[PDB]
Amino acid sequence: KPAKKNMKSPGKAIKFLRFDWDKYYRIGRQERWRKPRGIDNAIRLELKGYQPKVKIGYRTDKQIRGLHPSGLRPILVKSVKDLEAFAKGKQDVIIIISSTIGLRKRIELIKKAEELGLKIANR
Amino acid sequence: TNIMLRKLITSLKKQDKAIWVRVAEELEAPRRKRAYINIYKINRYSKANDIIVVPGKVLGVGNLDHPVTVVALSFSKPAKEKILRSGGKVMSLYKAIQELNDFKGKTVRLMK
Amino acid sequence: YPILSIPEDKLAKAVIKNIDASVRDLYNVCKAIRGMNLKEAREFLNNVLEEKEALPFWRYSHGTSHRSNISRKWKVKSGRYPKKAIKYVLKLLDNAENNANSKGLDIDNLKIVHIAAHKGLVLKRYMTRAFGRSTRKYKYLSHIEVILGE
Amino acid sequence: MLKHQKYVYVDIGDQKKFLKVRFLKSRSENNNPEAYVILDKISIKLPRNAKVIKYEDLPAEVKDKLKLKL
Amino acid sequence: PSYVKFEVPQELADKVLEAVKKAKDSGKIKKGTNETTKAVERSQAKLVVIAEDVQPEEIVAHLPLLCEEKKIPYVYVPSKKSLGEACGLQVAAASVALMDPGEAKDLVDEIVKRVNEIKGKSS
RNA sequence: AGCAAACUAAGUACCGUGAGGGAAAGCUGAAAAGAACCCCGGAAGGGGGAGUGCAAAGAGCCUGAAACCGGGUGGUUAUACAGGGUGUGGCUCGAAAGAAGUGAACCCUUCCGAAGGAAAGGGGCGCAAGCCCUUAGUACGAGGAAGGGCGAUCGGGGUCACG
RNA sequence: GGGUCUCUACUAGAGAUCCUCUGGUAGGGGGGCGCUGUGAUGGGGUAGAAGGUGGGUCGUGAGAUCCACUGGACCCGUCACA
Repeated sequence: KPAKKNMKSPGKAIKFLRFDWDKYYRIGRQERWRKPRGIDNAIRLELKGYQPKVKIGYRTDKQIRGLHPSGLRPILVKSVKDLEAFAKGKQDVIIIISSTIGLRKRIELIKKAEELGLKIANR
Repeated sequence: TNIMLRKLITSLKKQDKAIWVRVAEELEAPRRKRAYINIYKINRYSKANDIIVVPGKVLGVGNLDHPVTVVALSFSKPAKEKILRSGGKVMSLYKAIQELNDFKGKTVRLMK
Repeated sequence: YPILSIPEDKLAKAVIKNIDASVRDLYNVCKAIRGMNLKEAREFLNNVLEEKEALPFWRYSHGTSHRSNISRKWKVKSGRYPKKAIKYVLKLLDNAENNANSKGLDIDNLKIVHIAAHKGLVLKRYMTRAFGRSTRKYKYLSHIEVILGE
Repeated sequence: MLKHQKYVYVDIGDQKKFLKVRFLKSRSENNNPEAYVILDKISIKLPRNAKVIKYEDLPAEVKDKLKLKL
Repeated sequence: PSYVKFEVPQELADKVLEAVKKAKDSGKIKKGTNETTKAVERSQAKLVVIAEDVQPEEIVAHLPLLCEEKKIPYVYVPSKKSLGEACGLQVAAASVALMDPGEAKDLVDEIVKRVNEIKGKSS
């Protein structure tokens, strides 16, 4: 539990955006990463003042990787039958209700999860 | 890719005899290079009531004089009836692990 | 219409669509009378019609030179008399005065609280140049909107 | 979506705070409490197409469910 | 509800909530268990309001014993989420203490008198 | 896209003296209920107020992106550069989806401490800058662990100044 | 990457532990993300869908998912295939 901000809070993350994302709007509006390959490219050569390349040394600690910022394990629930298959219990999961479920089924879906003691993100 | 070949390899490795660990290593060869043996070669290099362990398939070329017990992954159907007609026996690698004499067998030969 | 601040019953609106006036000339006309009283704006615009004073140009001011009739609104000595553009703005303000009469507002105390010009619709024609080449002869139309308040 | 008026924004005391509810425009009544399904969604602005009801115009037997919230 | 001693009628619970709302708006209020406990120790609090749905229970288990030994009234409420929102918070509050109701003095003492009947026959 | 051709006339319009070449273009609504009437205008499926409809991006009619232009919000500008990333500050936005009264943020105390690691004081050597023994592997030192105080904002977004 | 072990109707997953290695063009090799359709399915979702605009969170990343508004009838998770 106390090992969640020792790796995250001090190390503000890089964005890893494609080259020339700020000169052309056709490249800047995608907001995604693409590997540099030009023979003279400067992010490929890793020159000074040029926004790091993507590397495997940037991964996160395996014991906190992929967790909800509340410290639990997120589960995306699309039906009421997904609640009955709760593993272990309410101690280690946070429920993510699907966005497309209509308002009438949501009322019954939230009631079912509340009595089980589960924690809901988008309640 | 076979479900039963994979579960057989995982249980041979757990065995505590170097004979069975070598069979599991040999069964992991590329399919194009998997081992086999014909009846004529078992006859030449064995005596009566031996135990032959083949890490592949037993095929039916040649004839058999003496009775032997042969343990193999699979048998050709013409080859299976050649062995039984001469007074021998056939087992699968699955049953050979559990057999009580095959717990502490003696005079065992590994062939290919 | 933009504003969502003044109560609705104190406003008068109008729009004039697809007129033969450019946003280049109408940018400066709309900026000079923005925030004026209706009476001051209407009489200033009529002085530009017979060239008693010049209307200033801040943005699209190529081909316009300096006048003797500019000291009020600073950085520019450059002005002109955009006659065809003024005449459409006066027609728009006539429509907005009428709409305020129907609501029962006081005409003597009306203020121009919003005015802006927009791009309208283009008529696409072509010219005939030398050596068998062809170019554009477009006609750009525009909208103008105004809101009057107290 | 709010132009169909199946969702109604409640004006809680002229504040920069509007509460969104689901209004069952059926039930044919005039002062029933079941026409209002209370969501928990405090809007910070009022959308253009939203239909607004004043807090005092609600039935008195639903005002309690909201004034505790307020 | 092990720390909960005596059942309270629901017509009384909602009067507590609207008492806190007026106390928040015209008086001094302390929110949170870490601050209500210090309120009893310094004997600066006059009302202590305890939720009935805390989990785990040892956060507010010490309040009923530490409060009655100093002769200070206390009242229960069914839910903590409503108790937190009555105080002006966007989050639940487990316990609340009132410093001085201000213009809410006229009804807090009414709460004190009514709860005596329930706790008077508790022996 | 599918045949060149889903449509007011496809080998149709249109181009060539001719053999010949060869386009573009779909969508209101369940129902026209297709906006009566009144004020403005020369007129205009033109403006304003109305009315119809579950709903008017209402005839230039499904949804309605970007480039581009106009108006406004928040920062900022006439002694001085390119442009993004970082550090320290100013002003702003912060309902939800992020943390948080079961305690945000910030202050005090104690303890452990990797690689590394002093000086002041005392004594000795050198013309001198300085060096050697002791102080002392002490003070300290990345990180890490406990307690106390105060108590409601932080993470995040926009922009400006300076390195 | 390699050695040594555990569990699972296993073309793969989930783990424990010990040793060592970490620039890269041409090029060779291993794993994954995304788009449209088909056979299935514990399977589901919808007048509240797809799409659009702005913003949260997760992942080194390709990407995934949620929130508010817009919109008015269809669309997705998993396994295999093209």
